Amino acid sequence: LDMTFEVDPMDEPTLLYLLFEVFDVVRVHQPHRGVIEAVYLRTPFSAGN
Amino acid sequence: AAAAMTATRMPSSGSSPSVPSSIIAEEKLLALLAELEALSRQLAALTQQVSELREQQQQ
Repeated sequence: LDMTFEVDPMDEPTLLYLLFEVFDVVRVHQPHRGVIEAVYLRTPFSAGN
Repeated sequence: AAAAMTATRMPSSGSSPSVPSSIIAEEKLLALLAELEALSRQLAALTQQVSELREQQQQ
């Protein structure tokens, strides 16, 4: 993906804030007394491999 | 290219009523056509009796 933006020149340093909207979901399993196993999947833009 | 570019950049319509006053009306009209005949009748009656001087002086 390539993207280009045209903006009013600001006369000072500024930042483009770009949010790529994705699912950012967790599933939490509690199988025994005092155990928390949480599984995370963000997709697309997944963090891992 | 930049700085100012952030914002943006007939004949005849023929009215009629102009700057005069208001207007009103009423419906009690027109005796006046009778006097035009009154005036020209009585005018004849003048001359008719001028003649009645002359037609008695001529006797």
